[PDB]
Amino acid sequence: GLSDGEWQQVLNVWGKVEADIAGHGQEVLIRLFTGHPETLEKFDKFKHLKTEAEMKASEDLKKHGTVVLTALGGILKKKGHHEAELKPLAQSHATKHKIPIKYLEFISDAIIHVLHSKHPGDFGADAQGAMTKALELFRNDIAAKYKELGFQ
Ligand code: HEM
Repeated sequence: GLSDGEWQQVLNVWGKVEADIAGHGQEVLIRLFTGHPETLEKFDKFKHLKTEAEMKASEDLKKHGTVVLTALGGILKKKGHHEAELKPLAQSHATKHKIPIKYLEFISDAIIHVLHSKHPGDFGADAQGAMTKALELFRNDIAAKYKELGFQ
């Protein structure tokens, strides 16, 4: 549950991502895959990438980065009212992709890392606080649907 001030910060930060959605999406996925290689195993179409150079060179990875962040952005722009948007994602990731909630924690922190890396000194403490809360909310609502599905 975020305040309007905090949502304002979130969508302010998001404007950064939107100026270059493919570049951000790419770096988030790379940070995830290199920070936590077990996550790469959940992607049949990226599991071939063994080096970060190959990851960097992958137009299809950038493409998927775009899909992921486009979806996240759509969800964030709802300012918490994202049940319709989130439900199919929770369902596909629990039932088809089989993604444990731990990996959503991983990518949340990865987003935080990328924003500092791409915008050093331009991602203030208040901004980080708001973004972190927003990703926690997202994660928590997925976690609820996972529990419903009995998915571990
Ligand atoms: C911010 C968090 C995430 C968002 C917004 C997101 C969104 C999406 C979307 C929109 C799709 C395509 C439609 C669908 O299959 O439902 C997708 C596919 C997929 N996601 Fe996620 N995702 C997130 C996190 C993750 C994480 C952390 C993993 C694994 C570590 C993951 C694994 C996958 C896989 C394996 C696919 C199918 C890829 C393919 O073969 O096309 N996702 N995701």
